[PDB]
Amino acid sequence: GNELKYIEEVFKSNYIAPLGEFVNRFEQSVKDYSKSENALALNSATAALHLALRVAGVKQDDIVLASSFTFIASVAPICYLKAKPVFIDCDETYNIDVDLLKLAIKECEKKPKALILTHLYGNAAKMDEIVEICKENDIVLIEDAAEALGSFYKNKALGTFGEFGVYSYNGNKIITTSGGGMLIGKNKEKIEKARFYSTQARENCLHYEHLDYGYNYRLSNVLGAIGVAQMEVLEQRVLKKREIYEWYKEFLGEYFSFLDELENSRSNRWLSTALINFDKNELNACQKDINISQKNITLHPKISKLIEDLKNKQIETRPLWKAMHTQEVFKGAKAYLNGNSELFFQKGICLPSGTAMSKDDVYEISKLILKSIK
Amino acid sequence: GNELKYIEEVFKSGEFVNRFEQSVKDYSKSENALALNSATAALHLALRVAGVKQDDIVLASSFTFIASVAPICYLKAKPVFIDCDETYNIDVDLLKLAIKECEKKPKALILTHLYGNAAKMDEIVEICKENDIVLIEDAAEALGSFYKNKALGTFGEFGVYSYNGNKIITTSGGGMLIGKNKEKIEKARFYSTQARENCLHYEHLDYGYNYRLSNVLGAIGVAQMEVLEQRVLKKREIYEWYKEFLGEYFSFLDELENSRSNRWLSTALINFDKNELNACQKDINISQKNITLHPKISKLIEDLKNKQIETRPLWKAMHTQEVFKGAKAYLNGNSELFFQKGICLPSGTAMSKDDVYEISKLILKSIK
Ligand SMILES: Cc1nc(N)c(COP(=O)(O)O)c(C=O)c1O
Repeated sequence: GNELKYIEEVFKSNYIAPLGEFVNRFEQSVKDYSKSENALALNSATAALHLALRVAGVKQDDIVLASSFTFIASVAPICYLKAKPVFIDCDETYNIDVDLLKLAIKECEKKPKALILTHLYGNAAKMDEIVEICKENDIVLIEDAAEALGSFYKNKALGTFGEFGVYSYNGNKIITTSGGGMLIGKNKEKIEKARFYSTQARENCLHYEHLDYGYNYRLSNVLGAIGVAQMEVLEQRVLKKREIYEWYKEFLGEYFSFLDELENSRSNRWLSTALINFDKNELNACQKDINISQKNITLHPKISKLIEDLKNKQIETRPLWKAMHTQEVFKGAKAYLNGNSELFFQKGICLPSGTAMSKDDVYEISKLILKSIK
Repeated sequence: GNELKYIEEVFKSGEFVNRFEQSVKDYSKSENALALNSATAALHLALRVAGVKQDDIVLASSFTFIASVAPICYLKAKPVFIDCDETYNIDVDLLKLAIKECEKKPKALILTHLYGNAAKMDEIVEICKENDIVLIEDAAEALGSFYKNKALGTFGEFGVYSYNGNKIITTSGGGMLIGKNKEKIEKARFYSTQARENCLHYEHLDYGYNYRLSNVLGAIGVAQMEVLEQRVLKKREIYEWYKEFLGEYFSFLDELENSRSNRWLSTALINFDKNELNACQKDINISQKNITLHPKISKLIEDLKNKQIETRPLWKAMHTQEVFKGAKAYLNGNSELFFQKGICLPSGTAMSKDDVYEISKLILKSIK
């Protein structure tokens, strides 16, 4: 792409050009794509979530609801603010289950301030229901769309349903800046407050004056330049990820289940995932609340053997995310379970999904998988 | 000069993050280096790994940038601020007094080396050692500075360097956490990548951060380290030129004997005499405080701005900042006096002696 070209322009024009010109352009390109009105380029999606929580008014001991089936980077900002996470198990989309969300809210001893909703592997959550539940309960909806840039629900970009949304451009996301994040949101004033926090909470004057404290979270111009170049190819990459998924479905569909995107949504299929020896009747095996304690989850025998066999042929595959309600870090925290995120870990595999792959590459990988599983 | 070359290599395909850490170890002689997305992040990890918890006391330089002390706030610890001496850094007598009067043992000291100048290290290191205080050096502006031929940042249990200055948006970015203890630095490294246990799936005993430096900025860091020493020598030449041209009207306080300040920014004081130092000894409960610049300084800044030349006041001390209202500060008047009479001069390494001559002529004209 134009990554090297833009980086060179940053170095050449640094002396003369508007401050942060490529950061500004990156924010513009994300506004153009997502149709959000406000965009703030930051050094990570974790930083964007942290600022979203702080500007939303989350304080020590407030309650924040969150997805259990996620990467801990989505929920660590709850801990930064010394707020208390409440975790919710997932549905057939991999995302927060609607019934469990309702249950969790109703059983909260204190009214939750916010929900961080992950769109996992780029799949859309059930937005109509979840947006309505948050609205009715006065809960700030923060979308963790870190892996979901290029995903849509009913023709609207994931990330634009909440008061805040976050995208990531870390090294392995559909598109990358070698590290970066974007905070988007509905409220200009809130996003501008985040922008103020992102550069050490400086008052508008000649010397350094501070009424509050902030962070060093602002994206650099060099990474902003990569971000511009990456946004130029985002749509082509989303189409190619989806092609790759459809090819895996074609080759592996006899043995693996490929759960559908919600009707009238468009998952970016950032990583192709599949479930071995799975039937939908295994879903929702329970409905319960726990206080978290650490547990291991045994991978289905065919999945651990597959990862091992492929690793020996220099092909990287990975288990799915290990649910937060099984992690020692969150010992003592409340979680609402239905069995689904543990089941998906047991039977799931994350497949090579790089957009440079041809149909033959996906076929060669798939044949090795089929040979492994027998 | 190698920035683009190295970025191109990155794109052809964390080699450069590893190389950046190695180049800092090669330069500083520290045994341990961890590249992170900012110096603030580095200070945050140093405090957490030092064992600082909510309501612990952390001692810190008053005359500094808030980026150096904001991590005390992140951990909900309590800062105690200390005024400076003739080096611009923490005064040794105030430091001892602050420690003596602390209601409970302070866990750590964040010591800034302001504008590159070395603090009085023999004394400060001994004071922290005698009192069981973890010394964290904020050497964000002091990469290339030395004290008795030992690199600033390598005296503390932890030291921190920064890469690109303080504009609200920079071309590149990055910080480096160095330190004496391999296990402590590796624990910071663990925290810097979301506190993952060593296994195939994601397992977490604790929570961490996304603070690891990107490979693209690591490439730039390696290129910057390759030219660091040449830049330091140029900075020191520029400082000497300003001193030559302006030394009749401005005081250019000496670096400590047998130290080397990187002179990363040239600074000077107008209408200043040493007998003005240590004028106003007290401690306070912090309140916001406005400090009027000396009229020759405020006028200098505007005059040069109008000739399209950028200069700035010195750092405005933390003990004068609303954010730290209520916190304790030990004072002797120096950092407020330096703010009043001080100016930060253009210090770009591309300037020639004639450029510094010309800027100085404009300076002298403005002040008479
Ligand atoms: C004295 C001093 N200390 C610190 N910690 C910093 C912060 O660096 P960074 O801007 O990479 O967070 C700066 C700004 O680079 C500084 O001048």
